[PDB]
Amino acid sequence: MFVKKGDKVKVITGKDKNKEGVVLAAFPKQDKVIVEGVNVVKKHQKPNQAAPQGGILEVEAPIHVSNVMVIDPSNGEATKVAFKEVDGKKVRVSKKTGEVL
Amino acid sequence: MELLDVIKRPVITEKSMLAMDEKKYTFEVDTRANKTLVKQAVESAFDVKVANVNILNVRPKFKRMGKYAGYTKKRRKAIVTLTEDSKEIQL
Amino acid sequence: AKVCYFTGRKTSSGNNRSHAMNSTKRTVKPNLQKVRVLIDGKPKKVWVSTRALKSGKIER
Amino acid sequence: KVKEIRELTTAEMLDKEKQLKEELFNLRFQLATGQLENTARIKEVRQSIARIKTVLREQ
RNA sequence: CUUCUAGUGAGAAAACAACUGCCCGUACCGUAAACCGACACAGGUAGUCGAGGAGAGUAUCCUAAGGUGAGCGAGCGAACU
RNA sequence: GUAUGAGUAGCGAAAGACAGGUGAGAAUCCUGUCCACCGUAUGACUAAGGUUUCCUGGGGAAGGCUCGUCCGCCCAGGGUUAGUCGGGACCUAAGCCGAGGCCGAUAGGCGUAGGCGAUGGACAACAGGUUGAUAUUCCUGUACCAGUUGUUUUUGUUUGA
RNA sequence: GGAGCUGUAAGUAAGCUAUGAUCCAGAGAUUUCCGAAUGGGGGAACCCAAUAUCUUUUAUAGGAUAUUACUUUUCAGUGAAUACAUAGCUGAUUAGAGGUAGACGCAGAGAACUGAAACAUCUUAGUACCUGCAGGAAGAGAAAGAAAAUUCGAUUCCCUGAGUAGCGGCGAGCGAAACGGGAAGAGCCCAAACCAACAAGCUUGUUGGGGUUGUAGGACUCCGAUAUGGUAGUCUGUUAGUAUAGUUGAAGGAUUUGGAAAAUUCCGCUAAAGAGGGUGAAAGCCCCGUAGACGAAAUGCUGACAACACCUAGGAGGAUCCUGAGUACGGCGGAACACGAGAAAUUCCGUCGGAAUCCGCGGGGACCAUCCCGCAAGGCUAAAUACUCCCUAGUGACCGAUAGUGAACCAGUACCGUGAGGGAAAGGUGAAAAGCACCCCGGAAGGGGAGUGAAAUAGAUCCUGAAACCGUGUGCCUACAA
Ligand SMILES: [K+]
Ligand SMILES: [K+]
Ligand SMILES: [K+]
Ligand SMILES: [K+]
Ligand SMILES: [K+]
Ligand SMILES: [K+]
Ligand SMILES: [Mg+2]
Ligand SMILES: [Mg+2]
Ligand SMILES: [Mg+2]
Ligand SMILES: [Mg+2]
Ligand SMILES: [Mg+2]
Ligand SMILES: [Mg+2]
Ligand SMILES: [Mg+2]
Ligand SMILES: [Mg+2]
Ligand SMILES: [Mg+2]
Ligand SMILES: [Mg+2]
Ligand SMILES: [Mg+2]
Ligand SMILES: [Mg+2]
Ligand SMILES: [Mg+2]
Ligand SMILES: [Mg+2]
Ligand SMILES: [Mg+2]
Ligand SMILES: [Mg+2]
Ligand SMILES: [Mg+2]
Ligand SMILES: [Mg+2]
Ligand SMILES: [Mg+2]
Ligand SMILES: [Mg+2]
Ligand SMILES: [Mg+2]
Ligand SMILES: [Mg+2]
Ligand SMILES: [Mg+2]
Repeated sequence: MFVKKGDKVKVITGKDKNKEGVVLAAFPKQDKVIVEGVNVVKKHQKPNQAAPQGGILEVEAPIHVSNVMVIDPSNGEATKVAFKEVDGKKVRVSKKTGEVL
Repeated sequence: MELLDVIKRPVITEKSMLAMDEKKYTFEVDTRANKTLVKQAVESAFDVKVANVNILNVRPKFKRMGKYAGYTKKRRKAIVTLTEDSKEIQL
Repeated sequence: AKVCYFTGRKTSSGNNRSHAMNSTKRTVKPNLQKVRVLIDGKPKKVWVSTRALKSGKIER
Repeated sequence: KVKEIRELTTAEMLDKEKQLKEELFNLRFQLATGQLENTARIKEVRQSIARIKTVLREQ
């Protein structure tokens, strides 16, 4: 997948449009991704998860990975991805510039 | 079969503990097994001199979870009674 | 089975057609006789037919 | 693992198999009790027995 | 199972001590609310034990051991069934 | 799918009453006392059949022809210990299969030897206790059948037990 | 292949993973027990054994592995009546079993309802059913032919002939073939005469050589080539491709609405890619992808190319010999041929009888003569043709949950039945569980607030939510009327 854990990322669609953030986890079998600060839903929680009030948590729901646009780590302008065989090894590469990742 | 795959596990129950306090221990066993093999198995697994062995084979017990119903697996439970002048197996 | 060892003549079927050509099914059996034949150097009693006995050509 | 297992010799392979088998016996006991935490050691041991027997059979 | 010999045969008999003895069933219902009858159905369901008084008697009435109190009730006490 | 009949027939032979208790709630559950019913059974064994309905602890969504705190219902756990009981490692009847074989459009039918097959024959245990649930099975005593090893005492060594 | 992975299936635990996981593809190993089940039995998924080695136990008992069914083929050893021997027995070998694909095709056996407005011949129909043999196709197949042309040259299948010619209680109905046009294309072996070798007992069984036919052919007698082409063969190899994993694969950002933009407006970009699908709504430019370009270690498959292997000769004579015997044919009885005994040729089955062979034999729709065509009674043979349990890629003026498979949901299930067997119903929250923390009534369920959410009259009976039906309230009317 063109998205991978440890990647600063821009969002394309949603109420959290134009926000940035990194990848906390990725679900390829759903083609979804989780992003800190984005889609922070308010979950009425029970205390069976070591939360001795039950309470109301705020946690990041997944996001569909097609609503996402990666960032150049050297430009800030968000881009699309190509795959290139550099040094024999296959890596992601920016469009709009040849920067890796 | 092989002597360690003969025995599978012990049976921790109130009746079984009451038997442990009378020096005879319960064990789940390969359903294809034999009383002499249980004897050999314990004698080789604990260096304890066995005196007697009883066996039961338990029916499959009906169960269900929602729409879906079925059977608990068959079991064979041996009861291995030891001698005096022998060790007590530690579990 | 009930078959000539040599020619293979066996039971078949046929029709009895009456004078009004009412048709009914019949068995049509060949003329087989049990005969001590020298099969492969051994004498053996075997079904066999007159059409094979006529020729000589097979011994008793 | 398979590397050192293929490096071993036959009687050593069989001794190791027997010892894994005893370990599995004891783990079945500890699992019948509440005396075990690392349950995956069970599948690891069974996996390793399989590796060893496969290597013997393929020799 | 007993006997007979044919055969086979260098080991057999008793006393004592110790040891071994596999597989399936073993719960519970069972003149029934668990079996067969679509039902917790006034039906049917092999055999054994089956006490006492009176009595020929396992008949009959009331009881013993033991087991039951019936899986909708209350009142009113009409016609009619 | 929902009406109609209609909140009607029916609620499936028979005796229960009371006090207390549990409980949100009691004709219906529990304890107890009287009362009634069965008693060649409405009792105690047990084959088949059923196949978990058994025991414990919770429950009252549904089921139970009412209710229900209860159940053969639901949920989580447990429970069936045999050298001697019954059956097989023993025997066979009726009947079945059937090497080869015979007969036969095919397919197959019959049937010998030999096997299978109890409802029968043969075959070494029984007194008590014990669990919440198992009992000639577990426990304590006292045995019995078949067999093994060893010791002791005997007698048979090839006209040979 | 390159980072999340431990299925459905949440959730908890424990853990694995660039020391390259999960995942994907090829090959190999393990592959319990039943089942043809095959050591013997048996009520399938159970039981009991024999022999050899090894193991446990002081030793028995116990355990593991291997072998042990029947029948066929060959071989060997023993060996009865019964002497020779054979049968039989035993041991080694060899190849069969059984189910699939509710489909296709050869053969055996073979219906009836029905139609004929009844019905018996006839039809349905050589259908259904059953059974056997199978193969990827089968079957048929290289003329004892079709014709009338002196001519076409192996079978099969489509069109056509033609609903013709005929058959038929001359009724109902049944119904060709050839010519012609096309698809596909291929022809080969053997017995026999004779020759060489072996053997018993001049013939006569075996091996090899020879030779396969109709303008007759071959053997046999003479003349020369040693040739020349083909193959319907081989895990002989190589080579190339292809199937089974895959990789890459261009182009957009902002305003309005709105919970969300893919919609609207703005200017753009791209196209060997505007196929399709998904993405918070309708996206050529967000994603999967598409066009296009690359790619297989390993196992298969296909086609060529070399080696091996197998076939492959020419001209005169016919002195003589051979050219498929209980066969063709005939009688009787029956079938199939479009053809129902009819004038009934042709083919086949049963039975009985019963020819000649080159101046010979069969056919040309009774049959005779003439003419023409062909040479049976021995075998094989690809292709075009039929069908799909299945695999891959797909398509639809096909269905869209009473439809479409019986089955979109754990369906041949639950359930019914002794059994064969029959045989259902049941889909949709939301973009995302964010699925209602907390408070109140209540025993709980279920409500009411709060809160998430765009929306809760979207809250598990979940999108929409008709009608019947059950209610609540309300404007008008209604207790001398049929
Ligand atoms: K009495
Ligand atoms: K009996
Ligand atoms: K009639
Ligand atoms: K063929
Ligand atoms: K699109
Ligand atoms: K004819
Ligand atoms: Mg037992
Ligand atoms: Mg009992
Ligand atoms: Mg009742
Ligand atoms: Mg009424
Ligand atoms: Mg009642
Ligand atoms: Mg009486
Ligand atoms: Mg109970
Ligand atoms: Mg009720
Ligand atoms: Mg209870
Ligand atoms: Mg028979
Ligand atoms: Mg007999
Ligand atoms: Mg067997
Ligand atoms: Mg008719
Ligand atoms: Mg035609
Ligand atoms: Mg692209
Ligand atoms: Mg859409
Ligand atoms: Mg646009
Ligand atoms: Mg003729
Ligand atoms: Mg004839
Ligand atoms: Mg349907
Ligand atoms: Mg609908
Ligand atoms: Mg009036
Ligand atoms: Mg009025």
